Amino acid sequence: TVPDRDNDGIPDSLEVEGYTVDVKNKRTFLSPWISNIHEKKGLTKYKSSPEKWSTASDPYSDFEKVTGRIDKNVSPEARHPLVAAYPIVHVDMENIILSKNEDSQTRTISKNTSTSRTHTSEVHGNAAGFSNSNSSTVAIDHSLSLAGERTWAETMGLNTADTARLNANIRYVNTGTAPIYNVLPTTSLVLGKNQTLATIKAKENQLSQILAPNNYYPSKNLAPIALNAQDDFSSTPITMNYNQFLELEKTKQLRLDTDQVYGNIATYNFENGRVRVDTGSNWSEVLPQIQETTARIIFNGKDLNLVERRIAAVNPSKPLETTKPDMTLKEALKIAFGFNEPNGNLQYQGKDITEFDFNFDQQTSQNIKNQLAELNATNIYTVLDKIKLNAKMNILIRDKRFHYDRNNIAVGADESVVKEAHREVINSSTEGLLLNIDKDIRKILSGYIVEIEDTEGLKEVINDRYDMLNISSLRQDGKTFIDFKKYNDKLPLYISNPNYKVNVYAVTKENTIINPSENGDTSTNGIKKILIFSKKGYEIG
Amino acid sequence: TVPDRDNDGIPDSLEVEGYTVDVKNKRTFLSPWISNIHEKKGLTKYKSSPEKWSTASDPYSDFEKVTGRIDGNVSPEANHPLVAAYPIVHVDMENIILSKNEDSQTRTISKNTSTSRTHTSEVHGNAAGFSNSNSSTVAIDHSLSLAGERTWAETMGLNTADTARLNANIRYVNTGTAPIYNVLPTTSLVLGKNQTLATIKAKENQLSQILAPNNYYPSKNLAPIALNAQDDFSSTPITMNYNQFLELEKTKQLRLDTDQVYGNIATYNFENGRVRVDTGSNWSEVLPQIQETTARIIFNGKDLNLVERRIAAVNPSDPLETTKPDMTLKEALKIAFGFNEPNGNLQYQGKDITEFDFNFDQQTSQNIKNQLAELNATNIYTVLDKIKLNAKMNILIRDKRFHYDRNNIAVGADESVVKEAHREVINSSTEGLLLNIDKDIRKILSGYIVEIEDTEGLKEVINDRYDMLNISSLRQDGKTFIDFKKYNDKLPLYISNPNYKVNVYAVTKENTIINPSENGDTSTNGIKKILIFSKKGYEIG
Ligand SMILES: [Ca+2]
Ligand SMILES: [Ca+2]
Ligand SMILES: [Ca+2]
Ligand SMILES: [Ca+2]
Repeated sequence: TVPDRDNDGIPDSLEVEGYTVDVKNKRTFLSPWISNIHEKKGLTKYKSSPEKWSTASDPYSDFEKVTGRIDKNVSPEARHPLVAAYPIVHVDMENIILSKNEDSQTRTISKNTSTSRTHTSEVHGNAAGFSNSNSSTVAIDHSLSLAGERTWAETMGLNTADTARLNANIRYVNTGTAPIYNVLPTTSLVLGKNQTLATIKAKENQLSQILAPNNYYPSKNLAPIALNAQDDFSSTPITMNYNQFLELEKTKQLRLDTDQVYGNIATYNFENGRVRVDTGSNWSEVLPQIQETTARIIFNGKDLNLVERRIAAVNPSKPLETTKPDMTLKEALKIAFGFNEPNGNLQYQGKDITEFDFNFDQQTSQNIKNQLAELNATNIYTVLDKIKLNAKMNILIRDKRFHYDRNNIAVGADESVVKEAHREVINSSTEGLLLNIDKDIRKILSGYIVEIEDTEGLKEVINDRYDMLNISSLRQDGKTFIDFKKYNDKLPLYISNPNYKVNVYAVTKENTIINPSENGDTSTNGIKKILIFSKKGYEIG
Repeated sequence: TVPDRDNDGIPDSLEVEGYTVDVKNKRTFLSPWISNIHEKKGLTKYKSSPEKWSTASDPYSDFEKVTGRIDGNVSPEANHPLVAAYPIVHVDMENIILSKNEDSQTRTISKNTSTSRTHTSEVHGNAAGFSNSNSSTVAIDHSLSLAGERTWAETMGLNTADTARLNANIRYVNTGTAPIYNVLPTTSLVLGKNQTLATIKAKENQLSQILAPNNYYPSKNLAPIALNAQDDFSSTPITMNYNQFLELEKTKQLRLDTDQVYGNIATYNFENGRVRVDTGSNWSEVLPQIQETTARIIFNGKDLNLVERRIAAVNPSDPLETTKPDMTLKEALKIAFGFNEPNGNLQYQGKDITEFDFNFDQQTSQNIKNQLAELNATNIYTVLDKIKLNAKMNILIRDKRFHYDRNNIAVGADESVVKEAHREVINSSTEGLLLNIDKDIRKILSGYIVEIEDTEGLKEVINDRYDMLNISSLRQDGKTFIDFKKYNDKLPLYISNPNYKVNVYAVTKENTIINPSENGDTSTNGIKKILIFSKKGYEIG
């Protein structure tokens, strides 16, 4: 006869005042939080809403989340009652291949790509800020693989009356916290600004495979999915005219907008413990309610990729959402991403919180500036355990070192960081070098520039082209390999004197050029470089 | 037990004499209005009718509305029992392209448009005004984009025996208070008076996406819907013969009549709280009942766009509609739109109520003139808390400063406020002008006319063309930019004497012309202008 308004299984007083789940001899017990006998064993103090069946409005209950009777692919950070469990799938593009529409063996362009999940922010000054849909922008390689390939349009033989067809290899990736079971979304390939070339639509129930969190659908040891290469019934290619081809060759960038139609939800069944796809549940019934009653936080501290989580905060207008527990910013960071306090300081695996850069949108900036004024403080890193969150807040934590473009991708840091990151030299040789460059710093480097300094000092650039900076490689053990052999007619570096200096430069992605310049510049004159490597000729060998 | 006739969950005496929903320890509590302890916390005193399950006849209950057990996309002012929740969706047209029906790279004409929701009233005196329909008019840009493009019919190269095709990019927009979930409406494109060119019937349930209030269906970071472009199952073009092309070039105006077929309603499910689209409920059942038992009020204070809200008022001939609470005009403005009285004066974000203009239909003007007669007063702005509202009224609150056309769109103000709007100069030069013009004032300006004055005084107009007035540009920092270089062959203002005077004119949207006059008049001779700018040539540098 205890009260239970929401029918999840936990009585109301437990959900308000704190509860925990403990395993005795082998059985599980759900008991209230008694501080002296529970903190010792290392248990977690849960708090929930006594009037919602799921506090984060996702399809898994509070009981099912804390007690483990859940579909086991739900990510471990989403087993808290206040972290939402929902999938976020986008499309990753491996490589494209461009042919002319009908001896065509050396008349195709086959390039590698690079796809990243984007979070487009406010434009600076001459064009709720952060919007909720899955989109990724690819970046086609501008370097050369064939020794004498040039001039894409004349490489193929494209004229103004001709059309060009496109083909590519894609694979999906779920970076959220819940699995997708049968249906895959319908992404669309936008070129330029609004010019949709095609809508990539997978066949319905052509799979029965699960798409678990942090996993790819054609797995990394299988073959990718090719756009419209199957032909047969779908012999409809992806056609571009001449103007669109010129726009693609100028910009060298596409965009893949993915929608949010997923399948059904697989639910635990209390009789025999079987997880089975429920045709009564659906993700489209849940995703708006997740998006309206939770606070979004985006973070890239594990690697330079954006990771989105949502945390169930209050909304002071509705009385049903004033029932959820109070959520400070510190606790949200601790339960959602994995920060900790080893000695008092909130850090993320060594990196302190003061090395990250808080960026809100408009409404959140107003909302937090009011709290900072009423708390009488100016440093947000001091009062991080008093900033209350509310619903529809958008926060964006990012690393302070690098510089980010309009889509919040790291495109190149300060020069002092790049110089510091190249201080570990393992092997020096006439053919190449070996360094221990960090994984984070090596994301933002577009390429390298090699030139020879005389004893007096001169400048002769071996790879003196915009599309010849691709020399660097990486052995899997953890050691990169720069290569002078690649653009020196497969002959080693011409050490004319042992008292010379071999100057190597680095260029970040915000400074590189991907096209020929205005008049004729296929040279590295107008490219900003950073001094990286300058040693004598007799310390090389 | 307590009496509860309507069977929603609130007892009768509470609904008649006032109630509110308080949150104690963490649980919610529906209580009568205790004036001592509910006024301090800032709660709202609700009132409803004890015999209607939904007082504003919309498909959400009174209980569901006050307690927060509602769809979270329902607009926040429609959380009151006395404000109806229903969608008002129309079509926004972005840009059109016109070409001849079949080398067509310069045989086309591409223009940007401007779409606004209309509220067509009666003609002045020489032909009850307000009716229930969603329609918007577009305004194709009459000015030029290239250097010397002219003469639309000769630009496309048409004769009397030619037909032209039409293609455009549209976007739906929901400005009501409730969302649509699967179905999109079926608009029709009307040229002139009744010449329907085509009916847009974008296929239902090829989407599953939501059209939330104050949001667009292909969202602003996606690509728009193209009219009849892809041809997948659309083998018919949008044809237009020569006569209709002549009227289109004469008018440069269309019309988009959108009907009211929407999908189903998503309702709260009390066992697990899942908001799920119910196949039983439907908006077609609800919308006439909303339209017969409420009193609409149209307002354009936030910007110069019309916003329609409906407030549940009594109807004295009906015994079930004498159950609803008494609604005054002040309370309707306070709960529907967001007016407040800080000191005792009803004002909408600083602007006092006396800055707005009241307009009724015939029946409402009779009904309100009788109330002013029996109240013994002549000023409606003084007795605004004693004007009772009844059902089927129609009020139109609009801004006093402007002048409105047939569709109640702001098309011009008086001269004095236009001169006052341009007295903030950020930077002045011979290249352009930097100003802070207010965003509402700059919505009624069609373009500018620039000219140079002699030291004795002469009249030399630089851009002396009707299609060469678009010399204003707006940057995202919030500051406009006039530009002399646009029609001076990319060359700055040729000042001949530093003691000259520069004169810039402004032409509003009611005074501009879209077609040259009867003989050949591409001149700006008979165009009513306004003195904006008069400095010297030695002060702009
Ligand atoms: Ca409970
Ligand atoms: Ca609960
Ligand atoms: Ca009742
Ligand atoms: Ca009622």
